[PDB]
Amino acid sequence: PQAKYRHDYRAPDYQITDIDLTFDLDAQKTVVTAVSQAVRHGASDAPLRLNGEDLKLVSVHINDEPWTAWKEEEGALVISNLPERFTLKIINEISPAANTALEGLYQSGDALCTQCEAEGFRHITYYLDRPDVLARFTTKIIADKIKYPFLLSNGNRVAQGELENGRHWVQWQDPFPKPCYLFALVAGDFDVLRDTFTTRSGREVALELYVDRGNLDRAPWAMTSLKNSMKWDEERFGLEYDLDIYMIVAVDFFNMGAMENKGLNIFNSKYVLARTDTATDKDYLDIERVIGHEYFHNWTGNRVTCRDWFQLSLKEGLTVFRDQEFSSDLGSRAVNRINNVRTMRGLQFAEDASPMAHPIRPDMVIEMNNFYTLTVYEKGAEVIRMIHTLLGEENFQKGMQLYFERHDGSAATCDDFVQAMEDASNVDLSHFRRWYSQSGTPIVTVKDDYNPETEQYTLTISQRTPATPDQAEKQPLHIPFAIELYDNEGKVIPLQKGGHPVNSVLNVTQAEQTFVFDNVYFQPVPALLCEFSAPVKLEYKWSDQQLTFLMRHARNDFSRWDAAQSLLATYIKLNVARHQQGQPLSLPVHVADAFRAVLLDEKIDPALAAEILTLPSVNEMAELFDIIDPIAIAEVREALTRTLATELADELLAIYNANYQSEYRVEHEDIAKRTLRNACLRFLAFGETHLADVLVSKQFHEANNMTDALAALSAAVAAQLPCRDALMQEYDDKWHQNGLVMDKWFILQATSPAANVLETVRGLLQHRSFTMSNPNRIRSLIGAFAGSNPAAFHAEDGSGYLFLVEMLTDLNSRNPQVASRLIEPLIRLKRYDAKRQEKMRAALEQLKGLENLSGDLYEKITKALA
Ligand SMILES: N[C@@H](CCC(=O)O)C(=O)O
Ligand SMILES: N[C@@H](CCC(=O)O)C(=O)O
Ligand code: NA
Ligand code: NA
Ligand code: NA
Ligand code: NA
Ligand code: NA
Ligand code: NA
Ligand code: NA
Ligand code: NA
Ligand code: NA
Ligand code: NA
Ligand SMILES: [Zn+2]
Repeated sequence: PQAKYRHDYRAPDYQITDIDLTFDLDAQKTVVTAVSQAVRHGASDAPLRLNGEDLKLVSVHINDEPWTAWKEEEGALVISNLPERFTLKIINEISPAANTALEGLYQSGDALCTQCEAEGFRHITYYLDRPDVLARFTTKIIADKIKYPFLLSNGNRVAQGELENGRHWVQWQDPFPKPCYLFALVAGDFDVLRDTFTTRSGREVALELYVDRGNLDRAPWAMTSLKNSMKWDEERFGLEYDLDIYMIVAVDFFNMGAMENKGLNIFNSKYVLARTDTATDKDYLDIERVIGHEYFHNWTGNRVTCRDWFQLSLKEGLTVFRDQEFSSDLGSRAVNRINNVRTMRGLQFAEDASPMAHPIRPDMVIEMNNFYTLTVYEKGAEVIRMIHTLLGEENFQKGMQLYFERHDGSAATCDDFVQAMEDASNVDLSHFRRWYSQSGTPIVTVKDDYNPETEQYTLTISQRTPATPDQAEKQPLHIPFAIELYDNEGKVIPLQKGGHPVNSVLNVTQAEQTFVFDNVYFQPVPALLCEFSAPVKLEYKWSDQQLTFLMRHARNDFSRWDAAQSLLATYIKLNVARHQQGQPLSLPVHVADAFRAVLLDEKIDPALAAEILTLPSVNEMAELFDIIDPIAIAEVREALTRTLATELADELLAIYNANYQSEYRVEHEDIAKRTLRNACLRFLAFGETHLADVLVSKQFHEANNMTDALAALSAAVAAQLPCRDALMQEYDDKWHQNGLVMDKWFILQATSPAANVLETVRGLLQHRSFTMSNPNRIRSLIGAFAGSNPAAFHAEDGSGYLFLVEMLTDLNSRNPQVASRLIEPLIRLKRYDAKRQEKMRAALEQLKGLENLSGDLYEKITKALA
């Protein structure tokens, strides 16, 4: 399979302006009639090249003439000798029930639904399946009335009828031109939650949430979140919804999270369904974020779309930024920022050092579904947030307004967006654009000097990005480097130079530069890279006391958390090296004392405390090392947990008890208290066994909400407490019929520290609640094993790799998109020791030899084996 390149972009030879679709729907055989109005833009002799995959062509007409000048080739229908303007009519057949890849039109239980992003519409009919071709759609759906009483597509209902033999039909029209990736169709039998939102200018919008029969009890929070999203976009961005109806359909079988099809969003039911006994606080907040995200795409993605798929971050970085801002404004900004930073340093940085490393605007792609990445999404958003840091809110909004004023109704590029921001603000972003074209994580080194004779503080800041597997050449970036200088009392020292204030966002644009501040009356403790102002690794030689001082005094909550992370990083690294030499954990008393102070500080927000008392994950730990030892990292994380549990035992119990709440509420103060309480419980579970067992078992049995029940269960598994098997069986017996609730339990099984975890995981392939046909179950069992239990995945006998090869051998044929997400832990082999690399390479070579290797896997495997 052949790579496509960003520099090869060219405007299409033909446009389509209007398309009228009819579906004669049936799960075994659907007949699609597509009537497109086309216009030639290129040369008179250019054929029209339509994309199409796995279609059965029935007929081709041009202005009602059966056409003879065409041919089928791999992936395409090529139609020659055309007039300049014409009506194209294609009839073809497809088979939804055979669609195990869940791309195009497929079956989700008894429903039929679509997923067209990125290139799935070509699995439905022959089309210009590229996002710079925008057309007005009309969609008629004909189906069995008993099986498919609801027939939905984008926009509004314009026609409806009944036919003989128990069939009926509905026709839909959407007045906004769209690229075909935004097409959707749903047919099925649903319960429907109906509500309304009135926009600020008085437009009344009907809201309709479709769920499987019996799930209306789990719909109101998603409805509430949709209304919150619509109100927020109006308040913060000035943006209103532009249609009459907003439909969301929750489906169980879906490869991603959710999809922003105009007026008809299709969601993985994981990001819709919640009630207090089934969903944790984190599930509530994830439903909120994803609901918001898809809603925000209505402007950033739908009203202004992407010229080509290389511009994916134009809509994804910006929409992720918007969903973070939404979450942050409604909830705890510090907790949101901390968690996004954990993702960036712990998961995205690992991608940026991998064989799959790419810039947020990629230059080369084999399979575009492989580029729905942490880089494009999360790093994309950090790039948008850097623009915001450089411009300020008011200028940023002016940019947003100019972007829409120029580009509403069209496809655009990342470069168009940056240009709107530059032109509206008058800030120069020429150099800043390099963030779109350069891959890898920059390393920013800082040295300081305090001169008591002159009362000057000098920062010498350097940057470099190491070469990555995709790019040998790297250059300096425009890095917004936020600082704050603290005096010995903890007060902020005004930044200034030559008797003028200096902005606290430094522009670090060179390989090396110095910044000099005057009137620095006391040797400062610096807070560096405040609020993770750029997505970089920071190298500064902190003393432990500087870091504990920031923990006690820093103004921004994030800086207090970040200082704690830097304090812990030193001791993680220490203790991994010790573990490799057979030595036990060593931790200075003053480190333990710093975390004790956080536990007992009455003035700290409990949301912040809880994050400081949540140890970095094994993934965030791995990013501290050049060569990863996953066994050592897992045992050190445990040992550190046990050490803190012993040293802070009485304080932990005291805080655990003080944060008890009898009422359950999905409200941010209550969530914060509960996150603190459960963070205490996690340490307590690793303390003295008897007390641990009693506390955990009681919380599980007495909990009045899944957040508390699951925190207890998860602690029982992690600390291997006596009560573990009994609690795990109670949960299975109670919840086995509910796939989303069982996903939590599969994650716990997959991530268990027990010596026989792989044997248990293999056995769960036959569990009553598991099926290989459901991407959520695959992710929760197999994916959590490979990705979230690196100690077991990387067992020295190589068994983890062999298990993954076997699963991937099935998934390569069944669902390649899911296969390709799941291969990710194997393509990281160069981070591991030689004996592990050798085994991982042999696993990859076995996969490279599969019959009918999918393009999705081929791309990752070839880069990994290079
Ligand atoms: N554009 C969707 C994801 C669809 C996909 O992965 O294809 C979103 O980010 O919300
Ligand atoms: N799971 C324990 C630490 C052991 C480990 O994470 O490897 C905890 O989460 O608190
Ligand atoms: Na068009
Ligand atoms: Na139309
Ligand atoms: Na907030
Ligand atoms: Na594909
Ligand atoms: Na410029
Ligand atoms: Na210094
Ligand atoms: Na220093
Ligand atoms: Na840090
Ligand atoms: Na822990
Ligand atoms: Na099963
Ligand atoms: Zn998105």
